[PDB]
Amino acid sequence: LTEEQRMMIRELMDAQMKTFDTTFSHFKNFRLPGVESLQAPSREEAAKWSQVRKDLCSLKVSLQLRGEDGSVWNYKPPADSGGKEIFSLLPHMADMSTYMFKGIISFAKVISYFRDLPIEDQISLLKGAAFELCQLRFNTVFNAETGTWECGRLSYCLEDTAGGFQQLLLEPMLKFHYMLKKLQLHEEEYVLMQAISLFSPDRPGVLQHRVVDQLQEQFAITLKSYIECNRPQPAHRFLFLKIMAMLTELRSINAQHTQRLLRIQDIHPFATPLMQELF
Amino acid sequence: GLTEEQRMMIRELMDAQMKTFDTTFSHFKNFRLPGVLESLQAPSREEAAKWSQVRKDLCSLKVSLQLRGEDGSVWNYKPPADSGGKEIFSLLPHMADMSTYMFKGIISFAKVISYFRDLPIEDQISLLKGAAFELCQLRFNTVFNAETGTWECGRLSYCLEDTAGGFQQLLLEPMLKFHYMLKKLQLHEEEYVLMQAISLFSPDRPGVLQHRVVDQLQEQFAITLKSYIECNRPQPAHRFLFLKIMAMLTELRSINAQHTQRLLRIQDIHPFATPLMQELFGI
Amino acid sequence: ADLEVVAATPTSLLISWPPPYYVEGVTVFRITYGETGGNSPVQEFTVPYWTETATISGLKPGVDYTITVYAEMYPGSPWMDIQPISINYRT
Amino acid sequence: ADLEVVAATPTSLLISWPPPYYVEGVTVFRITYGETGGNSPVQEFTVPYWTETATISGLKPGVDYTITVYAEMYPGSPWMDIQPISINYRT
Ligand SMILES: CC(C)[C@@H](NC(=O)CC1CC1)C(=O)N1CC[C@](O)(c2ccc(Cl)cc2)C(C)(C)C1
Ligand SMILES: CC(C)[C@@H](NC(=O)CC1CC1)C(=O)N1CC[C@](O)(c2ccc(Cl)cc2)C(C)(C)C1
Repeated sequence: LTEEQRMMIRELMDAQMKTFDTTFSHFKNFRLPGVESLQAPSREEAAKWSQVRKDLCSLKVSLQLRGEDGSVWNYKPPADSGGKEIFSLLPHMADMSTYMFKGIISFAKVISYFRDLPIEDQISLLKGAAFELCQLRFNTVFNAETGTWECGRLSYCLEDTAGGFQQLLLEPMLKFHYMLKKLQLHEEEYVLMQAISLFSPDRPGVLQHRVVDQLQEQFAITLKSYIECNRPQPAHRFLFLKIMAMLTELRSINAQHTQRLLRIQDIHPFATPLMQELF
Repeated sequence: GLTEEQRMMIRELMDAQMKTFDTTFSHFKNFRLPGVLESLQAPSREEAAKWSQVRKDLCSLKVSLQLRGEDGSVWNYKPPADSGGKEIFSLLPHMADMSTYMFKGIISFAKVISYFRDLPIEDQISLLKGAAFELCQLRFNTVFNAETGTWECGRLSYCLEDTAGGFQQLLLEPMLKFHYMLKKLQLHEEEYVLMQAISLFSPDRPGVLQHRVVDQLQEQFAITLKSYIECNRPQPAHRFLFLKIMAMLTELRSINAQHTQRLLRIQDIHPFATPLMQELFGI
Repeated sequence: ADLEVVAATPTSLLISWPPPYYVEGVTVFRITYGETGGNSPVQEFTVPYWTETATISGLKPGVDYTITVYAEMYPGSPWMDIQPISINYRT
Repeated sequence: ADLEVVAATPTSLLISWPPPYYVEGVTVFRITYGETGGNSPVQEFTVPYWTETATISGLKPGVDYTITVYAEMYPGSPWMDIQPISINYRT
């Protein structure tokens, strides 16, 4: 592996370590359910409610909060009923995305090839890759056997459908975590994957297209090379292309997500000022 | 048949229950919860355990809290494993608020009954100070589910933790053997309330000045109870029921003693009792 | 003889109320206290009908607090009369 | 150098701050508000380093409030200097 590639990984790895708290020990003062939008009878053009329900039900999770003392507080969300009930966990998730976003921005800011870029293009990359970077980080704490995101004191475990697994993987977001987990990537791979997602020229708002596309290509080669050096090449020949395809799906999940969020925000403003500034 | 003055007593007692016992617990609100914003750990004296004794009384009565929300959500607390001590008291500030809600309703119960207001203040104070815990435990048994080991209190649910242990260890604790044995009896609403009256009007209680005036009332309700069983239950199989119920109240009086003692040891470590618990309890 | 403050330190208070004419039947006395200006969330506790004295603790020094006593009747007759008795104290 | 109130109703506010000096340094801006006298529990929210304007809503009419902006650095160099900028308004 070449010395400039080695130098990039070293940097990217340091940014992860400096900006990703795998323990979530500093995620505090978050809202909890039973601790927001008024139900509809009226309506005719909602309709809009049925679509939001159809996007949200597939991503139903239960919250488990372990206490220092040893106690375990556990929330089981309501079944769909009519409305409102479906959003009980979204104000907590807003605070969860906000914690995650601070760390993502911090990640980018640490990397040299990010500060060097112009402000107008810095703004464009973080506005477009924040969701993706955060989803990659979430996958690192994901347990595919139990369907849980282990976030230190917090734990978010997907609800049964049966339905699923047939219904479960029909939702792109979950097929992603499950398929990405299967790959069993190194810390080096997840962070390179994070770099390639960050420095994406295709993103709306990017003025200096050439300057960014050359960086994406660099990390992409750095990734492809790493696999050719640190993994037994016969079986792990097709891994680079698999990872690259996952990032294409991650870009399309991001699209699907921005769309789902606008429909959610149309019913009630759940998004925090930081979430707003990024979306 | 049951005589008109006995009929009149039951009618009164039943009305007091209806007026003062909320089986839904819908007005028990603003209660404290664990992990929601008590005594500092002992590192590590000679004359404590006491700590080990308190631990030995509390572990046998370990329950988990389940809070159903209107919307349909279910918040569920699993208490810590013992560690020592501090962990052991996580649920006691909630239970203080639970006893306080229960006590209001008990006092209200007594106040409704004619043969209670008629009594002198100094003797009213003595009966409620002595029977509040017992009346409340009888009321708790009404919402007990012996199959699941749960006290179903409307939105709230308190389910006993696994002994492992087993049922051998479970019933070795007088308090639980009581709920389980009292449940088995499958008493009528009339029986639970008569049982409540006999426990309330107990002359033996410390502080009672007008001993005869109270003992005559206990005897009345006792006959009213014994008579009810002889009228509304098939006498061959239900012959021995009155004596069984009477024995349960003797055990309830001794559980009360054991409890007052356990509470003083708990209070010696940290003051958990609310002002109403203190006055009803000797403070 | 209102409500009155029997004795007080800048942290604790002793309150007395005359034990009025309806005990038959009042069941409990809801006693409240909070810093006379609104902002703090109002504190409350109950005591049995037979009590004429109560303690209010943890107060802040040289602060204006408001105290109120609510009589709670057993279901059926008052004495459809109440009022809550009140007093304001500086520690 | 200073934080100002661009426009305000008795319920809402528009705030502006001139953008250091730094960044590289700063990930996000922690913006705080609460009625200046103590009692109310202080409110906060963050905005990205590239923002010069923010909105503060749900305020009470005619009421002395306190606003503060904290700059949060990415791990490694400031600019080891900070200070938080402050202002007071009554709607
Ligand atoms: C992976 C997916 C199941 C899920 N994770 C979780 O349930 C918990 C685990 C990651 C911590 C997730 O990350 N999301 C992404 C965030 C979300 O889109 C949303 C968040 C906040 C607001 Cl205001 C509106 C919409 C969601 C609808 C919550 C789905
Ligand atoms: C029957 C027994 C298991 C139990 N019930 C419960 O756990 C669930 C309630 C709904 C029925 C119970 O009634 N008790 C009685 C009360 C208690 O003694 C206590 C309360 C408050 C304080 Cl400050 C100190 C002590 C206790 C140690 C909590 C044990």
